[PDB]
Amino acid sequence: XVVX
Amino acid sequence: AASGVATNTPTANDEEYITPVTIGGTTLNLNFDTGSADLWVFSTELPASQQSGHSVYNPSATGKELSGYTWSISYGDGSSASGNVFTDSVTVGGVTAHGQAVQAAQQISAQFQQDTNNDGLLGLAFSSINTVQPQSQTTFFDTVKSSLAQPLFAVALKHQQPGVYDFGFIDSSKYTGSLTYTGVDNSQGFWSFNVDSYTAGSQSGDGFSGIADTGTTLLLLDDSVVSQYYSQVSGAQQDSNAGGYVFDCSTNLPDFSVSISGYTATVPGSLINYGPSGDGSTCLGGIQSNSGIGFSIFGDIFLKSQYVVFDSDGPQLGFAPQA
Ligand SMILES: *[C@H]1O[C@H](CO)[C@@H](O)[C@H](O)[C@@H]1O
Ligand SMILES: *[C@@H]1OC[C@H](O)[C@@H](O)[C@@H]1O
Repeated sequence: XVVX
Repeated sequence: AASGVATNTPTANDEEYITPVTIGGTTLNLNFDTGSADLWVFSTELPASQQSGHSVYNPSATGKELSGYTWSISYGDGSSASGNVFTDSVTVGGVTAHGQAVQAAQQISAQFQQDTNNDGLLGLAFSSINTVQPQSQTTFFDTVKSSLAQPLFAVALKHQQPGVYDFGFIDSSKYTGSLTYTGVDNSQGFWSFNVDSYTAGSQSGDGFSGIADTGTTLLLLDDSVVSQYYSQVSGAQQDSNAGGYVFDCSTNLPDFSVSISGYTATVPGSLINYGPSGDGSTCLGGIQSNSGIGFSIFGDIFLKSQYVVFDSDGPQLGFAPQA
């Protein structure tokens, strides 16, 4: 997997 | 003065790190994210079917509603969530924030609906980017910082082992040597810093800026750097099924380092092997493209090698190799  | 330690635990392949947080008496497993400033949780206002497999917050039990306030956020991977807001007591590692804004989810995108490992996010970026309207709210850290012994938090994320979030104090037993500090530019609400140069195995290049982000799984760099790195990995190829460059699991990977205010932060090649691509028999690389955004994302792959201090005084970031 994720990319906040 | 207050201080506390919250223990984090990585999910499969260290895709994310979760930590328990008690809200109005109910404990939820949240993903602490230094890349956003919203504390949002799965709630009873979501469809019952979406509440399944999660610990959820019931605002009516203990929250104080902020009439007419809403929130809406969109993340870098395309996921999003929105809802309403309540204030409640929030406890992390024994540190309690009274009247902390809790963003109850009313809608969540499929990425969140499929992830049963977490019950929401606790944002740790600067409060300037909190999405609450009409008036933004402070992050848990900003809410309690004046009460901590020191206005900082520190983190040690590990590979398939429990780590910690230290609030209000630095645990010197978590790193080797002394910390090196660098200035932070919080103009865009991130913990952004500059690197003076990088070394990708046998190639070195000029500097750039990036953000320290516990909420991003990989180390996302410019395509030029990714190319340079994988040009040195025998047989590396992009696999859209896996999400980027993959290679034979047995491959010897070069190390990656950045020079920060004179300190060399090195990510050993072994930490760059993220895990099974889940596309046959290759492994996914911990280094992938930042899609052309103009700055790098120092995600978990990078963080697993250091103990990092997020200090609101400056602000600044301190780094040292993990012990
Ligand atoms: C963190 O620091 C506080 C303030 O020194 C202590 O009271 C606490 O036990 C922990 O060491
Ligand atoms: C999580 O909480 C406190 C401790 O420091 C840690 O060891 C534990 O697993």
